[PDB]
Amino acid sequence: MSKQFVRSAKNLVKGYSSTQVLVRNATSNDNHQVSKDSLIELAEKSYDSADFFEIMDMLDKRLNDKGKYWRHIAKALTVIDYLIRFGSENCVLWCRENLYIIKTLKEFRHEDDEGIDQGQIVRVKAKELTALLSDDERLNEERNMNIKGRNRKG
Amino acid sequence: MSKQFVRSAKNLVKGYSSTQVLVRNATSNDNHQVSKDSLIELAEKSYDSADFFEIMDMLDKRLNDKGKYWRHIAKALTVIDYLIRFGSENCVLWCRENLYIIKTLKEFRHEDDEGIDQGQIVRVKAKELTALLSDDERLNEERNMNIKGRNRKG
Amino acid sequence: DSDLQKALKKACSVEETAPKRKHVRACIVYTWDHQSSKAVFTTLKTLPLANDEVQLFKMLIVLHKIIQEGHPSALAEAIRDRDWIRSLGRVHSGGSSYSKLIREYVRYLVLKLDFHAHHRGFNNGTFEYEEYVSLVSVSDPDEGYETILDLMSLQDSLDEFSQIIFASIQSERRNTECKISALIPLIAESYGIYKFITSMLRAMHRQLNDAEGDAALQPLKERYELQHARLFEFYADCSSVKYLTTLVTIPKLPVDAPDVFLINDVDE
Amino acid sequence: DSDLQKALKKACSVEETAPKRKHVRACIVYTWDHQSSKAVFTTLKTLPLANDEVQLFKMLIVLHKIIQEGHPSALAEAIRDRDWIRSLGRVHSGGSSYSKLIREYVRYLVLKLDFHAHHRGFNNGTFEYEEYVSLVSVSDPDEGYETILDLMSLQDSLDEFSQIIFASIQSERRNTECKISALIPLIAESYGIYKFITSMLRAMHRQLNDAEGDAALQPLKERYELQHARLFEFYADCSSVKYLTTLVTIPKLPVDAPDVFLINDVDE
Amino acid sequence: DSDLQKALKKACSVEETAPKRKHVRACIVYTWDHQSSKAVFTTLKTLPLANDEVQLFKMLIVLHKIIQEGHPSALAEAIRDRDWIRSLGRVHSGGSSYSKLIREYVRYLVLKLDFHAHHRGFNNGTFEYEEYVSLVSVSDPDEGYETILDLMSLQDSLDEFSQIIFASIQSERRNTECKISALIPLIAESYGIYKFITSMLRAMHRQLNDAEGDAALQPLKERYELQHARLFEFYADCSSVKYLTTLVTIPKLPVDAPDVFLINDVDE
Repeated sequence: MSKQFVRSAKNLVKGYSSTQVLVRNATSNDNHQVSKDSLIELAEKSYDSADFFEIMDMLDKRLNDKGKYWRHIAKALTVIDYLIRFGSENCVLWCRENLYIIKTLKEFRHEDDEGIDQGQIVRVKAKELTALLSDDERLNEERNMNIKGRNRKG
Repeated sequence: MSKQFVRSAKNLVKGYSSTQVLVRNATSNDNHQVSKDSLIELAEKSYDSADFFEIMDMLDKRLNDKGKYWRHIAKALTVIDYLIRFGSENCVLWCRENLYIIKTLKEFRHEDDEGIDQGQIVRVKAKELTALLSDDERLNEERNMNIKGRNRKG
Repeated sequence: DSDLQKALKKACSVEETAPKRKHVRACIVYTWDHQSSKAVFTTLKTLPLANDEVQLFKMLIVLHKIIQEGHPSALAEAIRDRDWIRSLGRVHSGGSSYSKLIREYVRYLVLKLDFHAHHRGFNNGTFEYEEYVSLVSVSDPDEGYETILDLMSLQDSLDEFSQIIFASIQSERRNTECKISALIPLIAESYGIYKFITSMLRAMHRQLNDAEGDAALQPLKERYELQHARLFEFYADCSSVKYLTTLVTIPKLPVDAPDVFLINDVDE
Repeated sequence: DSDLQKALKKACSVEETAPKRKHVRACIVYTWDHQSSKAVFTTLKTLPLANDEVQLFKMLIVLHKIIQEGHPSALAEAIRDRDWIRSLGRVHSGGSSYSKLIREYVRYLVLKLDFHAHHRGFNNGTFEYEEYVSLVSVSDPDEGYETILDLMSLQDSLDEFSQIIFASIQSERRNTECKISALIPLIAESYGIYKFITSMLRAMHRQLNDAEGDAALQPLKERYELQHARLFEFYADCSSVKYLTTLVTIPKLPVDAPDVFLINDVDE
Repeated sequence: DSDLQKALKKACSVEETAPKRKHVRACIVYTWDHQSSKAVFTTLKTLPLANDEVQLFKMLIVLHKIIQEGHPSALAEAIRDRDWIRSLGRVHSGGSSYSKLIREYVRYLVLKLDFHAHHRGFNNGTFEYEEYVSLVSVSDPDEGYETILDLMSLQDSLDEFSQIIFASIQSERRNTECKISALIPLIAESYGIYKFITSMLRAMHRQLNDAEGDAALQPLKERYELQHARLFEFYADCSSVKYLTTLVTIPKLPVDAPDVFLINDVDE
């Protein structure tokens, strides 16, 4: 509530891009989960090179950050998954080449300070991400559903 | 860590029974989950009337307590479930009669103060509890496995 | 009687979210009890009379639970009084989603009250393999034709329910706590009706020689068989529609169908 | 179930004086209820097993009330178990008044449990002029002979009850709160039994032509008629004995007698 | 009478460990004495009536000794009273090991009391080679069939005893001084029953010509022969189970078997 206004102020001073702000916003300090509507806006605006390359790079870095920042890891995987389904053609083409790199994100163990396995939530969400990318045919089917579905409405 | 020693001190002053202490211990203030080994000791010592009637009564009351006490609700369901499988014959016979009362613990909605649905974890765990009790034949099969299994070892 | 009525007032109140399930028990226990069985239903007459469709919306979700679990005497309670919820005909509300849904939803429950007029005996909760407690698979041939035809009128109303809403459900026309609360009992009943009919057929084909009325069976099965395709599309679309993926919200229908048609026609 | 059991514990406790009548209701309401009807009677088995005759004395005054008011299903509860209160045979207590009274009082109630073994149907509470709810004046001739003979064994036990005490009651041998508490239900039943039998005769002579079994009536009336003189002396002496002059402690017996004998012999 | 009763009170007290064997003598001597033979058994009625299963557990180990040694008149004492230890039906205790064991153990001893109802004469202590003092090997053919069939019901109860406990005994479910105390008389009797039956067969085959009832022998032997395999496994498992390796706790069964079957069928 209060920490959100401070976080946003720091972003404006540094002058981050529109994508980096939304990513940082998703990785919020509060306990409340990220909204699904926010994932749609990111998916639609994930075509450009200047935006897409930054999105993939930031979310990958969000997985580590530090020991305390555990919320920043779980929120990153949620955004990445949706960018594959309703994202764009450029998203899939890049992920296909970088599939060899993304594949190794399953055994992510971590311990902050006290002694609570925060990577349990991370491991589960990441497991689903690797399962979808492992099947090439499944990815192709998802593309057709999102492309035709978008054309059906407009 | 520190709140645990204080909690235990209050129990000794009032003079609660051995069952009530272990139940309160399961419903700890800390974020760490309850151990599975502790559930075994409760299951073995859930035969006596003086103990069993208190165990069922306390855990049922633990489901409400107050708005803030959300951890006390999730831990209660974990203990109840194990008392059906490896508990005793008296546990099942009583639960059979009180099945009509226990059945209505599925739609448990709750909101503490800020605005976080703490009953989401409660609803999931309670769903499994009702599913097991709904099948009478399944309960009978579980009894044979625990009785014979105990006899196999000793 | 007085203390029990207080539980209804606290539970069935205007609090947006669904009521406490534990509180509902104490209210819905007092029905097998042959002490009075009146004070509970007295408060459920003056409140539906009101014009507002907010408290009334949550009022009709408790009755849907008690009718699928309680004694059939509870169903018999609201039969001696011919009027039930007919006063809600011709009404006007804020959003278009409200009135469009209420006008048909109110009549769906009327059919459930009319269900007791013909079949009387309890249907939605008599196991799948039982003869003594069940009064459907081993009923009189006259009653057997009536109890199935009554279930058809209720089952077909589900298609009529989605007709006025179109497509299937539409989350946009169902995005409040009160609306999503009344969706679960409708689905649980829908799968229940589908279950208890096809379960009868499993016992019907087994008990053919020990019966007297082969002519009054094929028309009942044939009409019910065509409803499968209508019901399959109902949930197939619902699965696509964004909603809570609970077992009670989207059960799996296709289980008994190819090994039912062939075995029934042999008797004829 | 659990909350209801707590009411029994508080009411039926060692507090010398009689328990609160309001508290008794909540305990004795749960009997028509077809939810379980077991938890109430479970606690009434391990407590009579005890040797002490102080808590047990007050325990047997509640059962005497529930048996004269509640559903006949309550009587059927303690039949499947053959053992009831036989363990109290051969006991020893402080004062001579205690054991001398207990040894016979314990068997008087056993007969009341044995009453359901033969007649089964509820007798002590079926009005004086009614056919539908009553199952005595319009029973089968075989059942009619049995239901009266059973009442005779219970009625004659009243004379046997005062035999071991001698004279009648004796306030000296009945000067405690627990003892005087159990006297009222015994008397209320005694007058009840006397009432429900002679009330049957009022309907019996009216319905003679519409019946089939004249032979099995005169022996029942004749045996019951001789008991009047025994019962008259019972209360005549009790009136002389210093005790609370309540309507439920000393009812008036002589009301139906000269206009009963003459009208019955005409049929024969 | 009074002084003898005091010995019972001191010996049979709550002291965890087993009582003094010397003290038991003075109590169990007063039985052949034809002075009264009542005061001893009077105190063994009000104490089993209690609900606690701690003093009662040690109470039932003395009776097991007196029944295997004393005069058969001692067995006849608790026959005129039909009730013995039936009040222990439906009970609840601390650990699961207690109630699970008591419920069956209490009925095992009831059978021993029922043993006198049919056979009457003393069985467990009439030597192996004797005719005058023994009333089994030289009984009437009608009595001979009855006395063996009665022993079968007692012998089969040993298998039933271990059934509710499962496996055999389990030290984990028998790890107290009171529990291990009652194990020795059960085993001593078990081997005794096995001995006195097979000992009869040793005299039975010898006395075939001087008898009248060959038909009522083969069914008795055949049924008893099959019990050997059940009894062998009983002690074979017990040997594996960690327990005190005393001669009275684990006797050796296989001694008479191959030279018994063949010699008996020749007569038939």
